[PDB]
Amino acid sequence: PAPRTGIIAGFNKGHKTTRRARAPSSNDRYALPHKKLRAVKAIITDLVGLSPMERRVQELLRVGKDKRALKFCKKRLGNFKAAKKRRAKMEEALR
Amino acid sequence: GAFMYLNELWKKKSSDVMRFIQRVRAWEFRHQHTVVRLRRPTRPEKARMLGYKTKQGFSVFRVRVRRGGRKRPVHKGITYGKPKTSGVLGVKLNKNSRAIAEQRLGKKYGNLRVLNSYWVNADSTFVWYEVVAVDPMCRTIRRDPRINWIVNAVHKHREQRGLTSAGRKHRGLRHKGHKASKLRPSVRAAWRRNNRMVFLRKR
Amino acid sequence: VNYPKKKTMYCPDARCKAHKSFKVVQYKAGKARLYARGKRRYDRKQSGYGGQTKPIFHKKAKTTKKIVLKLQCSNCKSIIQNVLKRTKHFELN
Amino acid sequence: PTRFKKTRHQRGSTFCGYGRVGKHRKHPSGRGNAGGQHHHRINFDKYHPGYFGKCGMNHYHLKKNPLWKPTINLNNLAKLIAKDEALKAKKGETLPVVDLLANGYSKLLGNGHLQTPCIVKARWVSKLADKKIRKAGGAVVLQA
Amino acid sequence: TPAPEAPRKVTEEERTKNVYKFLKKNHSAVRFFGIRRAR
Amino acid sequence: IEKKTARLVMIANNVDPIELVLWMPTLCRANKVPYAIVKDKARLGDAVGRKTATCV
RNA sequence: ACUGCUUGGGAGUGCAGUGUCAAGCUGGCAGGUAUGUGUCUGCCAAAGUUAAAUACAGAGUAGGAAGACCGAUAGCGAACAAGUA
Ligand SMILES: [Mg+2]
Ligand SMILES: [Mg+2]
Ligand SMILES: [Mg+2]
Ligand SMILES: [Mg+2]
Ligand SMILES: [Mg+2]
Ligand SMILES: [Mg+2]
Ligand SMILES: [Mg+2]
Ligand SMILES: [Mg+2]
Ligand SMILES: [Mg+2]
Ligand SMILES: [Zn+2]
Repeated sequence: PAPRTGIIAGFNKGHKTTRRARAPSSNDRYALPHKKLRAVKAIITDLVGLSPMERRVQELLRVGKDKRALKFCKKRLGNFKAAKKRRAKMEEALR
Repeated sequence: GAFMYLNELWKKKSSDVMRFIQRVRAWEFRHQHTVVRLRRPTRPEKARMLGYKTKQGFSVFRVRVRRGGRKRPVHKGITYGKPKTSGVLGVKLNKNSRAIAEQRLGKKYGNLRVLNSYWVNADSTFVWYEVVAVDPMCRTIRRDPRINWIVNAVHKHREQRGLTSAGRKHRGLRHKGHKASKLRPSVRAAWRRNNRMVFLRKR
Repeated sequence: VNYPKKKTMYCPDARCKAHKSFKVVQYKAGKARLYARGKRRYDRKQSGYGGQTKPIFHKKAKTTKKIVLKLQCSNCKSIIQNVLKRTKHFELN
Repeated sequence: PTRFKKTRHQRGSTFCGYGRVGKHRKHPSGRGNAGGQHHHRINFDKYHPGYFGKCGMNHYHLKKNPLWKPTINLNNLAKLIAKDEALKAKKGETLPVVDLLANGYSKLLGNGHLQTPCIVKARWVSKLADKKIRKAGGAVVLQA
Repeated sequence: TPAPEAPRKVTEEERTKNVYKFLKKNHSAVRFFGIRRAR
Repeated sequence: IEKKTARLVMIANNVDPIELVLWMPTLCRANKVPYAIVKDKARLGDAVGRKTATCV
């Protein structure tokens, strides 16, 4: 970690303590992929088929109605990031 | 990892297979009493998350609850006093529907002690939460370290006191920190603590 | 009151510091936008069961109002604006 | 002490200083600050002129700890320096050193005529303090 | 609880540098850091 | 099934929540474990000496 | 999202209803002004128990210590067969 110079203001503003980079514990493993949790979810998608939303989005995604998809999903998910990932992953299931 | 399959199968409630299973049930559940005991949970994996264990003295109940907002029970729909306090149809109950189902059940059957409830199904008119009541005086319960807290008198009607997970949800206790400071031991406790007129003995 | 469609009024801009003919446009108040700081309050305050929660002014007495004139020198965008006397029929030409 | 109230003086004088006419009522005007914009308008405008209105930008969830920057002037650095230690402080010699966080001060405003040098040690300084402090032969050393 | 302390010392190179323009560069450096990127 | 040590599997036809096993045929199909649905959890029951078996 | 209550919480503090309804292969939530985006920081919700320090603001049980308090029109309604006649 960048040493923080003894000055009060600036790009490293602190008391000149010797900072310790660290992090590992267990919660950082949430950032990691759950390859097995996807194997499961993939097994459920090919079981259950698609959602009425998820089908309704692919019908739009057939047509060049790309923007009416994520703009349909955000209404159905709230998140716009979530709306993109869903349209994103759907873009593959359609591919 | 059978739970992992059965847990994500239920994360697809909108899938047409799960939408069909749920359809038949809500049909099937409409033609049943508001409370219905089950020898087994509809959702074994979900009941078990909430502390249900297939043991003696654990029993499951599917408690129905009408959906939609509260109509405030003023006579002829009239309301008196200030115009703010008027409004019959649109004011909503400040209580959860898992809470109301945990409370219907725990009041019908004071024999027991509800542990948790989970959503089971919901047609247009009703929601079904299957409660996991423990029977305090089953010996299996009394003698199991993981569960015998429920036996202690402090939890007699946890649900009526809003202690169950549902009753902590509407009670705001799903938030620590700055989003629940006015709420935090309790809304009442927060109120005392702020509205007390403290008189330090020497001021 | 007829008003000239253009005027050599004095200009505060550094580019100017001089009299310049100004393209006169009448000031019409802008649209009352939804996410004005105080519309959001009024909307939040109109949610619920109190009826009207703030007064609505009803009885006007003014028949006329001051005619603000937005101006702008040919030189630049900046819009100096200045008031006139009340009139029942301002109309530049 | 109840003995001393003029309640006790005017025991016998029927209206307790409230007047025979114009009787002592209750709330002859409203509770508290009622009519601050009406019948007490002359009052707030005379005495509490800025009382009504809004003036500036909001600062939602203000945290004053981050904002904490208490100040000590050059003219007051004798409060911190030991009088014994401060005894001989030629600018070209050794100087008392004065950490200001220890003493509870953050910035160093450069007010009056400092003349006894010190190596002030503080988080902030005025344009005029570091200048004065140098011209006295002392030196601020920045800390945090 | 252990902590730092200081004695006392002759002023050295400190007499030359103005710590303010040092303090104020470093403050301004952060304060207008986002506005000096766009320029 | 997942470890694919199973070399045949016998899902029961009927189950209180079919959800318990509803996924299972897709899971054997994925691990390419042979599987069969069979008429009653009661027969997988007695076959295993249990009064019901969701699977074998 | 809408509605409604609620909050100091302010383009939403918490909640509820209804609709909608995720993610976990640049995860999620918080980071007190909305949005899209990029960094960084803390966290890891939707299951559970848990003493002590705290309340007793018209309770009780069993005791105790008091008072710059009242002193029989006072102090509790009740110093008495008083929540009695
Ligand atoms: Mg007199
Ligand atoms: Mg008087
Ligand atoms: Mg009189
Ligand atoms: Mg008077
Ligand atoms: Mg009079
Ligand atoms: Mg203010
Ligand atoms: Mg209120
Ligand atoms: Mg979790
Ligand atoms: Mg008496
Ligand atoms: Zn100009």
